[PDB]
Amino acid sequence: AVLYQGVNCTEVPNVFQTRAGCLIGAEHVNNSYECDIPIGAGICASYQQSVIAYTMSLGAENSVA
Amino acid sequence: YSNNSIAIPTNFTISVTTEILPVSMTKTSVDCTMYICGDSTECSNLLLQYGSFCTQLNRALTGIAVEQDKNTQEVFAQVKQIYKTPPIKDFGGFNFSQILPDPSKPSKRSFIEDLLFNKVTFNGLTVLPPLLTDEMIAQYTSALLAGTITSGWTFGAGAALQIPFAMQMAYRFNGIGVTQNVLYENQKLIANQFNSAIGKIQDSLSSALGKLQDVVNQNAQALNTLVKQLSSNFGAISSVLNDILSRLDPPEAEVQIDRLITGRLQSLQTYVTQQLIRAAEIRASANLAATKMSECVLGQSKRVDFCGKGYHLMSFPQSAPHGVVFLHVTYVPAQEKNFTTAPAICHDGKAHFPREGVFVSNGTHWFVTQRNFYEPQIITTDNTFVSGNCDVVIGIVNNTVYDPLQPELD
Amino acid sequence: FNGLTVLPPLLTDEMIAQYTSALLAGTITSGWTFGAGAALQIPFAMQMAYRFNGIGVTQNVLYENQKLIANQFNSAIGKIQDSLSSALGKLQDV
Amino acid sequence: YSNNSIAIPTNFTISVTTEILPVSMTKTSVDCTMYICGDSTECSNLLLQYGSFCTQLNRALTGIAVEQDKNTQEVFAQVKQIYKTPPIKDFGGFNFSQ
Amino acid sequence: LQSLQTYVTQQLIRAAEIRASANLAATKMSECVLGQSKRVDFCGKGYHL
Ligand SMILES: *[C@@H]1O[C@H](CO[C@@H]2O[C@@H](C)[C@@H](O)[C@@H](O)[C@@H]2O)[C@@H](O[C@@H]2O[C@H](CO)[C@@H](O)[C@H](O)[C@H]2NC(C)=O)[C@H](O)[C@H]1NC(C)=O
Ligand SMILES: *[C@@H]1O[C@H](CO)[C@@H](O[C@@H]2O[C@H](CO)[C@@H](O)[C@H](O)[C@H]2NC(C)=O)[C@H](O)[C@H]1NC(C)=O
Ligand SMILES: *[C@@H]1O[C@H](CO)[C@@H](O[C@@H]2O[C@H](CO)[C@@H](O)[C@H](O)[C@H]2NC(C)=O)[C@H](O)[C@H]1NC(C)=O
Ligand SMILES: *[C@@H]1O[C@H](CO)[C@@H](O[C@@H]2O[C@H](CO)[C@@H](O)[C@H](O)[C@H]2NC(C)=O)[C@H](O)[C@H]1NC(C)=O
Ligand SMILES: *[C@@H]1O[C@H](CO)[C@@H](O)[C@H](O)[C@H]1NC(C)=O
Ligand SMILES: *[C@@H]1O[C@H](CO)[C@@H](O)[C@H](O)[C@H]1NC(C)=O
Ligand SMILES: *[C@@H]1O[C@H](CO)[C@@H](O)[C@H](O)[C@H]1NC(C)=O
Ligand SMILES: *[C@@H]1O[C@H](CO)[C@@H](O)[C@H](O)[C@H]1NC(C)=O
Ligand SMILES: *[C@@H]1O[C@H](CO)[C@@H](O)[C@H](O)[C@H]1NC(C)=O
Ligand SMILES: *[C@@H]1O[C@H](CO)[C@@H](O)[C@H](O)[C@H]1NC(C)=O
Repeated sequence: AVLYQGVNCTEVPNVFQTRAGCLIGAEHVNNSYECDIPIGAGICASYQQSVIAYTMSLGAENSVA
Repeated sequence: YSNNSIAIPTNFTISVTTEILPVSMTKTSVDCTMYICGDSTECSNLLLQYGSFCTQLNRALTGIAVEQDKNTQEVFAQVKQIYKTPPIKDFGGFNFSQILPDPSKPSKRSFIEDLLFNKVTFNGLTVLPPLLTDEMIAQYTSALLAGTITSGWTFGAGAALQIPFAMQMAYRFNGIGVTQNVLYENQKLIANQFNSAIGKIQDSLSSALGKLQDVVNQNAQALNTLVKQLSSNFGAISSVLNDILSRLDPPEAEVQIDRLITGRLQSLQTYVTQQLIRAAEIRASANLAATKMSECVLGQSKRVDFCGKGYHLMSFPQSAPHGVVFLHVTYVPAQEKNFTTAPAICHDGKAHFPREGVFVSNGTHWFVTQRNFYEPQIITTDNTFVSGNCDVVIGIVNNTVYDPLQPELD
Repeated sequence: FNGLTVLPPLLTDEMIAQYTSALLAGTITSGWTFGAGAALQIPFAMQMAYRFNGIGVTQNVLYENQKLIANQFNSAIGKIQDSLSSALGKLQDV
Repeated sequence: YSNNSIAIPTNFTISVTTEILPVSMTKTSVDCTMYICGDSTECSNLLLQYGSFCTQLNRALTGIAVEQDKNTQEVFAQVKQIYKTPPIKDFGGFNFSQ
Repeated sequence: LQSLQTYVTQQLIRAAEIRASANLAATKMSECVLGQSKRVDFCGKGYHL
């Protein structure tokens, strides 16, 4: 996947816009996992087939009784 | 000072203190060819002859940039799970509403976090965004604080185990050397003192964050010097490449382009070196912050003045722009009194020494008390142990020791 | 004479000596209570017995052997004084 | 080592040890124009074209100089008040005169 | 000018080293002098008094 850092996706020669920049070649998914490959602003990337992009999850959620 | 005089405190005070610690700095990158040359191809060809100077600069800046993210992750990411506080809030009389999150505020930050955030305010230079957004750091902080107030220190060692708040505070008083009944008998007084201390902290902030501001000022000043350095001639006819490229043929232009290249390259090297040194300093500060998070927040510390002045009880973390704030609760003795004291007591040709206590006299009677609080009690064989005879000890005194069994037999 | 100047430090040596004497007098008269709050007096032998409790030995062990411990401490201080006047390389290197 | 054998000490020794720690260094400042040029005005005019090189050097040296004072204050200034020892010195048999 | 830059850089590095040593000294003052330390070999060999 290719990340153009800081440029709007309009100003370029599976196009997903992040606060880091324009990411081309990766598919956005609603699910969240651990990071693996890090991109800025809470977006990570991983391989599982095509490369995907998601928001990282801090951890499991439980309530103490 | 006297050889038979002691001073024992008869009351206490709960004090809350704040500590500020920088954790990370801004992440910047610089493109050598754009800064030194711009869009000139002649300048680029002349630059190629100083081979491998820019790759090292880019490697240095990238290393600093990744180190910043490692710093932040080391400090805040110390919880396995995201614990939550129960909807019903009965923690004795203690009121944690100020430090707890509230949904109305932006990013679901606490009141004090919002007060903290307001206080701190084209040549190839780029600024990269950090990996963890502010909302994620706030979620980490809330998980740590909720785990603390609901389970105590057990969530650091393993799975979280619930315990009522007053019982946990009694455990901590045992930790500093005072008994549990001292807490249970004075619970409302302690709760009121803690609430007033939190109120004073909130008022004090909204009226202290110089350590965090200095980092921002230094970074901005370094960038401003770097950009301003482009205006210098360094000995050439002018500081603009587009003017030198015109008005001159290549053989005459190459020497002045060389002078400009040398000056700008030296400026870049100076900038990168000072950035490396500043990054090392910030790394040391971040390591200190991570150690404080482990030892003051997840546990109770016996180290002197590490967490704060007095006797440490517990700590609460908060997040601030590029840094962390620690609220330390401590126990301070007050209202002391004078007594006379003795090492041992000679009764029936024996020497009696205290078990975890000190002998005191109000001028007529002898009692045994705990060291950090005045709770006098009668001297019996349950309070004391026997060792030898009265000859050896210097300062032994004569008294009587009540034997509880004898009245029962009679 | 080429623009090189040496600036004097803010705290003179007498002020540092006063700080050190205050720390040491507070230690020998109040123990560890002056760090936590107001200083509280306690006889020296009783404080040393508290410290033996701190390392895991009982109090009667101190009270029964007080003169021996005092003599050992005095001899150790004497040996330190003799050793110095005969070690400060870390300060000299700077 | 054996599976039912132990060794218990029957006496003790009081030992005093010394530790040395550096705290601060000397504070120096350098004037660029005097060092590089002296009293030459031609040298000064030629130096102006390498703009802003000396201000950074002076800032660096000043920062080091103030950091030294912060070091000393952090180490020694840890007492609220200046306590004094009583004229009568009865500390058991311990002798702190040295 | 090159000589001056070299001098200033080495001074910055030495100052960082001295700062680390001063922080160690301040921690020792707090934990060994104002208190009694249970950390092994921090204050000295043996059991600290
Ligand atoms: C010294 O204390 C004794 C004992 O008083 C007890 O301990 C005190 C610390 C405090 O907790 C008191 O409330 C306790 O009762 C005093 O002796 C008592 O004095 C009162 C008043 O005259 C009398 O009613 C009691 O019967 C006395 N108790 C006994 C066992 O005789 C004594 O007066 C105190 N001395 C001084 C100088 O204040
Ligand atoms: C210990 O200190 C507390 C704090 O000052 C005392 O509680 C105060 O008592 C006075 C007089 O009764 C009241 O006017 C204050 O409102 C109390 N403050 C709080 C926070 O409750 C307490 O009386 C002291 N203990 C003793 C034995 O004197
Ligand atoms: C504590 O009690 C013992 C025994 O009751 C006292 O020891 C006596 O001291 C007197 C003082 O001259 C001697 O004449 C006696 O021979 C000692 N023994 C006995 C059995 O009386 C001791 O003095 C008392 N301590 C204080 C401080 O009065
Ligand atoms: C424990 O060690 C001390 C120190 O050596 C012993 O005290 C010495 O005893 C000898 C013989 O009585 C004397 O000659 C020395 O002058 C003593 N030194 C001091 C400093 O007092 C002590 O005897 C030892 N304890 C036992 C039970 O043997
Ligand atoms: C990109 O441009 C579009 C319109 O051309 C604008 O709506 C959008 O906000 C821009 N994105 C960024 C990140 O500036
Ligand atoms: C992901 O969420 C968006 C926003 O609600 C929704 O439109 C989309 O259908 C979702 N996709 C999947 C695969 O659930
Ligand atoms: C806690 O403090 C807040 C803010 O001062 C106050 O409004 C509230 O009544 C207090 N008590 C509880 C139980 O929230
Ligand atoms: C104890 O008595 C002495 C007598 O001079 C006095 O100075 C001191 O203040 C008293 N201590 C307290 C805690 O009141
Ligand atoms: C305390 O000192 C006095 C002299 O001022 C002396 O008479 C007394 O015996 C001493 N007490 C002890 C326990 O050493
Ligand atoms: C303490 O040591 C000094 C120096 O060795 C000595 O002169 C003095 O007699 C000793 N005793 C006292 C009580 O000062």
